[PDB]
Amino acid sequence: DPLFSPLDPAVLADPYPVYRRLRETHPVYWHAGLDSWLMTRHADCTAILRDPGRFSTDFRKIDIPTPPTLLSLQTLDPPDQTPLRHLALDAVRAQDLDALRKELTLFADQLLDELADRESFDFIHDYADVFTLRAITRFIGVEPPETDEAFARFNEPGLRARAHFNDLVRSWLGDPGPHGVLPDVVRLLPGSGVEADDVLVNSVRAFFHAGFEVPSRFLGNALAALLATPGAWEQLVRGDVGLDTAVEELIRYVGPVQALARACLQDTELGGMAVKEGQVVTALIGAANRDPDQFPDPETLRLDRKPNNHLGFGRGAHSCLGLNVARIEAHVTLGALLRHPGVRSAGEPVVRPNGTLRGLSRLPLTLG
Ligand code: HEM
Repeated sequence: DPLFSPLDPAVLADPYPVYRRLRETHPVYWHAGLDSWLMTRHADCTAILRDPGRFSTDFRKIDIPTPPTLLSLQTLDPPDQTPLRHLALDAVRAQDLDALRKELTLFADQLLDELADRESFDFIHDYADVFTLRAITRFIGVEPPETDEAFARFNEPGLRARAHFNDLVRSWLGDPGPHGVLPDVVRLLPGSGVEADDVLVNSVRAFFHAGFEVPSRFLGNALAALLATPGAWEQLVRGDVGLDTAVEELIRYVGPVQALARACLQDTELGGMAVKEGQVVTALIGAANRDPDQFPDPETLRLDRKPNNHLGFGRGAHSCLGLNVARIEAHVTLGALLRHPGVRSAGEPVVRPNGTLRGLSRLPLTLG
């Protein structure tokens, strides 16, 4: 593609200048390669996410079938999605976030204390993955299987891995632990209007992944951005900016979710362009969060930025249910790293070849 090649190596290295030019010339752009419109402005992406009747997550409505193991909260829209959405909302909000912050603070400190002895380690493998996997298993209230403690099978073999995970989920539902999102789901299911069928099981799988790979990649993106921005780490070290506001700026700046796809169900004009029923639109929210029309000086990392109405947690009917867990994870991680002021890069990052959910596979670091 002449404008946007998401898996081009030079593009993966830094997509944001490519997003900017695309936004500047064709903010609503038809991409033949991806068979989708590409919206790079905050206003357009917000509209895409706030009208399920016009832009749907259920691609069956444009006659694309859903693999049965993928029909879930994520791939349904109201009214189909609604009982599940509310059940998940209810089980999440029943959790004690103060207790979660307390135990994650201890875990982050002991992780980095052990990694302080190294002179160079991969922040991704040794902290981001370990920390987020601990958080999501404790939050859901399940134990890692001894034969696959890293859940490595679950990152046809894909069909077999989904069926194995579904087997695990059903055993959890049948014998829930003493706390967490899943035991509260079990408690709340009678009278929720949700059936304990395959859609529920698939939804637990989707919840796990939403609460694992996504925050893990954010934590790596965020630290990489701080290390690569002159003065940004030292600003945190000095207490010059608050962590809450810094975390929201880091989500805006390098939040992992790059693309949210929707199916167009009614003709619509956007940026002058006539999007047609049956076509796919892609809200490039990574680009939208650097849209100058919404954020002044958007390509500059401003840890004190206020206001900051970023799209990093989505909008509307499918907005992120774990966003306050994500914020606790980031806040805890930064405070824990800040106990080791000499943190510095220790080699080059390498980017995962992923244009949809952006992250690093390696982030060489030392704590000093
Ligand atoms: C920095 C971390 C995170 C970011 C940036 C993030 C971002 C997002 C975004 C953009 C969406 C919208 C998806 C869409 O519109 O199709 C979403 C949905 C969702 N997120 Fe998060 N998320 C994060 C962490 C988490 C965590 C930790 C959990 C669970 C503990 C979680 C649970 C969910 C769920 C269940 C949904 C689906 C909601 C639905 O489809 O109705 N997320 N997330």
